[PDB]
Amino acid sequence: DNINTLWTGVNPTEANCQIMNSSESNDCKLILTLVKTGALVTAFVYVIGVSNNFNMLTTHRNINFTAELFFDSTGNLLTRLSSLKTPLNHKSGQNMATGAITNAKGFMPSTTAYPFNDNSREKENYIYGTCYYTASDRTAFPIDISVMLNRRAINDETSYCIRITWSWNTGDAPEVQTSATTLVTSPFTFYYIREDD
Amino acid sequence: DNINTLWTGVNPTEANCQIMNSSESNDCKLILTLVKTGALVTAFVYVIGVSNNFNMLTTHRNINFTAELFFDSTGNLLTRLSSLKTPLNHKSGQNMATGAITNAKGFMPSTTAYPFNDNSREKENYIYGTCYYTASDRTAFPIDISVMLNRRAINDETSYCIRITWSWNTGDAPEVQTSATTLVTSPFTFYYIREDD
Amino acid sequence: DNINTLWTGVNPTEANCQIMNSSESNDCKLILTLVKTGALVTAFVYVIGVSNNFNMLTTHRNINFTAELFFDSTGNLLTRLSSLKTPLNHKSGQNMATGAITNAKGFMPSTTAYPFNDNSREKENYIYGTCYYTASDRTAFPIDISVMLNRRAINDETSYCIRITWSWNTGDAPEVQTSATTLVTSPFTFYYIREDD
Repeated sequence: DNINTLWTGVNPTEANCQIMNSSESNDCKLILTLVKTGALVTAFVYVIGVSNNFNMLTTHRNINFTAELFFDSTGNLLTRLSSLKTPLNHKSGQNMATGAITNAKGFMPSTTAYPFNDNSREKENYIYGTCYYTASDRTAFPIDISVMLNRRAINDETSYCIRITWSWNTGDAPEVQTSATTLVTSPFTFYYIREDD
Repeated sequence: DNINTLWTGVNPTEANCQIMNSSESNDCKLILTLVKTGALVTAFVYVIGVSNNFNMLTTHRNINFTAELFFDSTGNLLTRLSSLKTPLNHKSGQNMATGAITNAKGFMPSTTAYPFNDNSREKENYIYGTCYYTASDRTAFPIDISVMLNRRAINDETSYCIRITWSWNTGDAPEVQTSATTLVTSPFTFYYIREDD
Repeated sequence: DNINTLWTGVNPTEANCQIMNSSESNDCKLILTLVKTGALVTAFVYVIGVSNNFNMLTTHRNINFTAELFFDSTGNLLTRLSSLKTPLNHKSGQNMATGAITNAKGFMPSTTAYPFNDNSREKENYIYGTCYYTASDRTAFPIDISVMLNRRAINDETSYCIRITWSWNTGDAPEVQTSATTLVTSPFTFYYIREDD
């Protein structure tokens, strides 16, 4: 059953993702778990902030950040182009397994269900939902999430795309500078029709 | 694993569903994927509009449309009574497999969890959530979704029912006539306790 | 596949849960289904009210009630400390199987992903979402749901914790005394990274 999961592992020691291009290094831990579920992938995702600049986004009224995930034709993460810098792997306890995936193409968003560059079908490339930031006062602050699958390639090397955008546009920021600690999002689970191996 | 999915296939060429009774033919593509997940079915559903009359619903402030899915005692779609006119089948790549289902009863909503004609238990027959229409300005327009399982049969032939209602009641329509194109809903995933085979 | 589910069974005859400490006995049926899905558990939960005092909560503007689920190191329900008084079991038709679980540890919330007593990681212990009460006028009344995993133990015996809180804080109650019947919540499905066996 371990091969039915493609994931980041649980709570890596170091930030594995540069979600802001304004950062000088990886600025958060992107926790991403993809599970093969029949014709679908169950996708489970959140961020644990690390860098101060990312963590202090909780003091802003308007925020938008995107984890751009690009994969080659074999379903392997293109780390040089992607926000996530650590390739995914199968489940091994609470950690990533060692070597070499590629039933991985089977975890990718279907190019039949989610096309590239098709303006007449562009609405089909989008998934939306809500996750939450737990504020210092323990209230659940709603964060809008938008997932775009495929749709726009960077180059001929990028055969699959998963772009996950967290955003909010509220009357007030969830924190002030004196109350802000770590930007963590609650797990968001979404589903998509998967490519075949 | 292909037999664990019962679905419509991906993006059929022609509309497979008459979701408005006001239409003169099938007016949209109902994409429906049911996956057996332990004691539950994971149900994944959305519509891709085809007919102009259905697509132009995006210019209305108040809209309601329901995909009524009726199945016989073996879990086979009663196409003559249902909004969906194309029987479901197992996964074969991105398409439907050929012949003959019926581990299909195992994909049906449980008559023990979701009874028929039981007013004292009627609240148990309902699932709710939210999906989204991607407007021409790329904003996510929230659409209310209500699923009623079993509860009300058409006749003695209809052993199982899945009624999926999309609706919105807003201060403004998501589109004007000059901006409206295709009514597509983002995938909605819901869960229910499944009947046994 | 029956062993991949840990659940309460469907619609037990008697209330199996004391969700209000103000009740004189079990006051509702907690329907809980946990399904192993790759590295995750798919958790499916709702309540069917039984006692009048619980059912009449629908006449209040502000309500909060929590199902506290505590498990020992083997993943078995500590009924003496928990809101749920009926141990979970595997799937057997629409009912619970007989004897003895414990691939059950594998259904528990990961202590690596969801730590105990770690203030610096506390935001990671929370999941949120929305479910709905179907009011007498058939409108869907939104109920806020908050799940806290692990985080706070009662004693050294409680190795795992799932605390599920339903709440609402609205301008008006969903019912009046003359219209109120049964407090039923629509199924809420959430996901978490699971402990290994």
